[PDB]
Amino acid sequence: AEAKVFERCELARTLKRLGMDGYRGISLANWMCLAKWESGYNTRATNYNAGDRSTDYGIFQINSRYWCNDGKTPGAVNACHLSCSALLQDNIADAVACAKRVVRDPQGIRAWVAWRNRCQNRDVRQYVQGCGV
Ligand code: NA
Ligand code: NA
Ligand code: NA
Repeated sequence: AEAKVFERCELARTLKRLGMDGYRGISLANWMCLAKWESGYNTRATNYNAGDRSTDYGIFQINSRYWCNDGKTPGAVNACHLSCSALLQDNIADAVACAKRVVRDPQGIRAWVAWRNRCQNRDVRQYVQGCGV
């Protein structure tokens, strides 16, 4: 769909307001870094994985094979108990609740390869500077 993209500090503010700062020991800057590399802060972001016919949705690009039901991914489990379309909304309460669920699993935020490649162990302070959070 056409993109619906957050202004960086507005996303930082929203996430903090939604309890993401320090959630599972994950700082806001880290959640910010993940959203940037996963979707560029685009809530309407979707990307089809041709291998297992699954799709990643929203600002955090959550996979339909394990977290949300998109009704078109074979052999899936809906661990967030959310329809994937709920992660393609301006209101990110669901995306947040689902992202919180993802990180409660053993690997935490390391679940996202992009976060391991672009964020992990690196200085991420740039993501929250100037946002007043
Ligand atoms: Na603005
Ligand atoms: Na503006
Ligand atoms: Na706000």
